[PDB]
Amino acid sequence: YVSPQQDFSDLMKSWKNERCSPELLPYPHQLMKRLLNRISMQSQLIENISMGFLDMQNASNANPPMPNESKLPLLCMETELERLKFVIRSYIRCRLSKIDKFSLYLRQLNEDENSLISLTDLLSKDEIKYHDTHSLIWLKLVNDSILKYMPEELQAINDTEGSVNMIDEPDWNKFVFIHVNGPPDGKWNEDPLLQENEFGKPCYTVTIPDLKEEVELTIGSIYVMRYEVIRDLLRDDKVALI
Amino acid sequence: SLPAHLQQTFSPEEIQFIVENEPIKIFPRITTRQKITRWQLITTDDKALNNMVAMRSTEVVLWIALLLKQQSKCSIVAPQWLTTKELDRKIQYEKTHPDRFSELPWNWLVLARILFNKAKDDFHDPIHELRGKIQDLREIRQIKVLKGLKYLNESHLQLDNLSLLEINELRPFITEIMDKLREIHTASL
Amino acid sequence: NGLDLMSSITFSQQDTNNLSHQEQEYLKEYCDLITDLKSGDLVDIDLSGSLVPPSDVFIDVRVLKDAGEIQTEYGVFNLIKDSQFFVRQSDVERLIQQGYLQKI
Amino acid sequence: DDDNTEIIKSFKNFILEFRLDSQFIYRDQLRNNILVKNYSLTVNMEHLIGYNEDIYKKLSDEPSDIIPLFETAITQVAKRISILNSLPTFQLILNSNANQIPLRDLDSEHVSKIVRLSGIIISTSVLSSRATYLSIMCRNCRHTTSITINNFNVSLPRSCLSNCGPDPYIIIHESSKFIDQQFLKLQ
Amino acid sequence: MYYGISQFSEAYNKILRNSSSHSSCQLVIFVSCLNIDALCATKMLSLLFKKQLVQSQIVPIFGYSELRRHYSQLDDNINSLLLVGFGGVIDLEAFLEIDPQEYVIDTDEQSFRRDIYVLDAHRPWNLDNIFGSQIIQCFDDGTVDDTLGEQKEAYYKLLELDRKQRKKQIHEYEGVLEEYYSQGTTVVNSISAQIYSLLSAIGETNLSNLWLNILGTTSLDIAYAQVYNRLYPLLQDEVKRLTPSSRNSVKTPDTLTLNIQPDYYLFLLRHSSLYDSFYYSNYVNAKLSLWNENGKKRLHKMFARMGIPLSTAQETWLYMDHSIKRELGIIFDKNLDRYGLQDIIRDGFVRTLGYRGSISASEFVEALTALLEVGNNSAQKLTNLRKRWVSNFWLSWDALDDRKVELLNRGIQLAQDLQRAIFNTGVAILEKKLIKHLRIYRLCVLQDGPDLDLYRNPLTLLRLGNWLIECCAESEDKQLLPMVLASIDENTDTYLVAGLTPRYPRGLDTIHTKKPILNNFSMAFQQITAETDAKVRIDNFESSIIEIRREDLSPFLEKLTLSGLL
Ligand SMILES: [Zn+2]
Repeated sequence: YVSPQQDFSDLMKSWKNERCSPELLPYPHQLMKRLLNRISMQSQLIENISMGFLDMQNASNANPPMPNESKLPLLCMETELERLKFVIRSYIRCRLSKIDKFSLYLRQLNEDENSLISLTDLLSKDEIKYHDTHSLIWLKLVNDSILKYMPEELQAINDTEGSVNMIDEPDWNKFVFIHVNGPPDGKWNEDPLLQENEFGKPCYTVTIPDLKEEVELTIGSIYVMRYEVIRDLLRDDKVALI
Repeated sequence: SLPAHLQQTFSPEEIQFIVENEPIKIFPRITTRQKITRWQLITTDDKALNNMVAMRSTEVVLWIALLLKQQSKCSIVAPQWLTTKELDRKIQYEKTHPDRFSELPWNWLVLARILFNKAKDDFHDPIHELRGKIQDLREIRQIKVLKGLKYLNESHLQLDNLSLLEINELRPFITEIMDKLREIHTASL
Repeated sequence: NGLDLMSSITFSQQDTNNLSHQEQEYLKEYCDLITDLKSGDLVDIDLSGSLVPPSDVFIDVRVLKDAGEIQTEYGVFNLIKDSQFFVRQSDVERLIQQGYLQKI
Repeated sequence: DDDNTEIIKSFKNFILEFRLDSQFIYRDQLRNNILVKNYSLTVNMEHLIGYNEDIYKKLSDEPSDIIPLFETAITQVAKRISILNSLPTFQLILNSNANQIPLRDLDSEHVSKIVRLSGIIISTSVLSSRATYLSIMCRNCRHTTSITINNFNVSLPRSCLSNCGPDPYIIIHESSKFIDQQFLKLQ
Repeated sequence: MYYGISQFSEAYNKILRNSSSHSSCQLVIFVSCLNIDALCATKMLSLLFKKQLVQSQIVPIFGYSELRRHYSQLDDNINSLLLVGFGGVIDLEAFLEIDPQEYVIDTDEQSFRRDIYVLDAHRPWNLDNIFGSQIIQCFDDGTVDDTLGEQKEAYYKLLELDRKQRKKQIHEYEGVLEEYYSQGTTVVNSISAQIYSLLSAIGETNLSNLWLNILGTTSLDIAYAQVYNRLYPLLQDEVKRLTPSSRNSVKTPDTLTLNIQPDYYLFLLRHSSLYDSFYYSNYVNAKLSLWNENGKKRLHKMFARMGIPLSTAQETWLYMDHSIKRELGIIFDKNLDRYGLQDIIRDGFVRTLGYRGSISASEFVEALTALLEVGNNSAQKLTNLRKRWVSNFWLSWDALDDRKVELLNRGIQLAQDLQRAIFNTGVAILEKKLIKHLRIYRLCVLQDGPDLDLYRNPLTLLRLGNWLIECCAESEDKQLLPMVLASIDENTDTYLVAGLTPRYPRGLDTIHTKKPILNNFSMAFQQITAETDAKVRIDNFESSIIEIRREDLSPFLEKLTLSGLL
């Protein structure tokens, strides 16, 4: 770590994985904190130079900031901050929409005792407040509008035993485009999953049980593949959603 | 995010953003070497930008290069693949092998359009010839994509060297067709 | 851009009487939820901002509706109708979103 | 044949090198037409005048002779931009903005010249068949032969190719290709 | 001598120092609408400032009242003001209530809080602005250094001079001061030429700037031929300077071509037929009197003699016979002399872009003027009309960009329709003898008829006046009386009245050539308005156009008859 370029690379890869994935990916808690702190300090910095340039100007009708080696640096600061803010905004709003889509599923996950998935890790605190408030508001709306005139036998908005399941869950077999990066950093011999093939670079192997077949993914090729069989590789950064 | 589709596919402008987030080479027309205000960037390394000398080759990110060429303080050198010779080699490779895609960079269309729009003077070859060669390549790639679309199934596909824009313009059709085929197959089990 | 929608100034997209009373209530609490989101940890980022990437530093804009002088950070814009401006994109995003400016 | 080749080349370069702003319109129209199985092309005469006046002058004075050359140029370009072949000869459709001539002002001065006029349709006939590719055999030596015809106004040879009679040849109707002809009446 | 021709550079540097900033906009340009030279100069300035990244605002204003109202709302953050197309004639400091001592923020002369630049070509200058003010600064082109030699001495020495010699001298110098005034107004130069001089001094000349300069200069041909004849050789030289190279191998879709080819005094030749070009021409109509049957018969005889069939001369220019088009020059040269139309042959500038088609400067300026004219309880009625006139400015502005060619075609069609309407009204005016020949001037009042709603715009009335003056100039009657043209608007119940100066024949010799006939209607209108409580509105930038209520027209004109100076 301790590299501002890698923070931006990680944010971009997280955003790209977020847009194309069906599920609700875990929240990178530390990266967001570091980026927000960096933005907070940087805005203060540009504000400081702006104030310093403004105050001296009015004092004794001095010349403005001399144009050479002056305007372009500060303009670059502003545009860079603008781009970074846009990227984070798009990431946050996309994940908020995905939270909206899967409210009942997340509630059922949180209510289950024997579930390793917990909302304290998968959901940010502000996202927790959003989920709780939106669920209550929607429940109030539906209860006032429709559900009050219904028999006590069926008055639940979540019914897993009815004719049609009322709790929607993510599609675990959606087809996605992936690119095979290989090892996240290097040391191709270190990775145990890598296995060499004939007259070619080492390729990963996966199995499709419903089809009952073995599929080999060669490094440097783009594939259209099921999402479930590639979850571990994406979690370990071996593959990247395009 | 939510409005105007955007749920599961990128817009062309976002693809352009990703393309402009990539390095490029330039010839500075100004000297900002430290004496014997500074850039201090937070997402890109500023070592090259701080240490600049005129009439020497350096590399920076693309959008800074466009911002500099908006003024008169830069001159972007087009990549070596943007030449008539290197394009004619790829056209021949494309003709000879009718079952594989040629090895072009994953941003060739977007980079070509951006460079033709912004840095028109920097090219050495006449620009109309290159513009014709790009169309000549695109048509053949479209023919190969049309032939390859026939082999759709429920298991997996491989598109080894397809470009980013070509993948983006074809994703919604391909994904949905294979998804429907997969549901039909799964139902019968 | 958040805001209270029908109580305050609205973009005239929707009439009051189309929505049901419960829908009108729901909209109010949803807007309040957006509001107290925007004051959360993500103060610096405008969660209700534009969703098209920035790729043009300086743009040409044209005024659609007449108005008075408006102060902006380090300057002033005079909104005389049928006049053209050449200014940075960041300053006029708000005014374009609210229909006082045209083009980009 | 030493002028027809250059004419076809000029037409193919017109199709492949015409550009306005940043799009080859006539190259894109062909590909879009081929996808929906439309074997034709529409050309505006103003673009042709702008590209090169000699090409327009060649067409304006000898239409029945020049038009088939553009017809074959189109289908030569199509097989290049579509195929790496059941593509028939394409059709050329023209648009003009010249002055309209009344029907009663048409006379012996306007023979073999392209004109533009307006009127009222009063009757439409039924579709008829015209041959384009004819398979031919001789009555005595019995060998195969072929003939290609364009509808821009031919007969079977009045001889024999290899005693046979004066003009002995019959049409093998199977393996022959035909198109659609219609007659209309104006007023 | 505030800013000479050579000095034009340093003023620019001042605008680069005070105004340029990446965090504020401090430059405002007020441009006179209903004017082509100002529009072209504003386009050039906008492109220049865009290259150097200087934030700017362009505000089109219609009259002096609009300028006065807009100046108050303007803040003190705006350090630079640019007044294009106006401001030279009037006293700006008195008009805008500018206090010199109030504007000093940089105490020391006085650097002053705000700088106002005037870029105008309407003489005579105001002596106060030229010689006595420091906040107001003007872009002079050499009028003061030569013409105003004694005026500077009189002004400064009368200011400083303020026992019998004193009384004698003060009177015989105020006499010279009043002699400077009481003179008519003309135009002696073009704004676009001065902006191009600035470009050449800085060093940013290209083909687009040259095209805009040519467009700005061409618009003065109809009213001020002398300025065009003065400025033409320099345009020819600059065209040859900026030619790309020799031996252009092939025509590619990206070539641009600016060529000096022979053209003719014909209305929209390349976008209409030949018969239409000869029919709707001011010069041909003046020389042949086409409004009646004899002129049409003479034109038919001419076309028959020249060898062009009447059927072929009515075809579109693109689809016209190639052989006739090739030999048009010889046919013109050998036949035009018999009918007195040998003056229709000239040289101009033609611009071509790829496989698109050729356009001449004259056709371009007519398309722009057509876009200006038509496009898109009485005080509100006038306000809406003025607002629409302001709105048309952006429609004309958009047509100068190469991407928007459909708007140029629309302008061409509008120009054709407008010229047809002008011809139709002119024949009615000429056949019924509506022109009344008074001793001092010639009156023409249009009270009844169709399509009087086209003449509520000053440009259309100027079109009709140019038609009538051209028709009268070639008349055998020898006189130089000014003309008055009045048009009624029923909705407002007001006459719009314009005074027009006489013009010499186009082909007449240069012995009479001088500074052209001076327009004296402004002083007469002001003199009549001051003395009587007439309900007149003098608020347009052009001082020769007024709006008078219906009831006051007949008495007011009578006073004008006794006013004099006409
Ligand atoms: Zn035989």
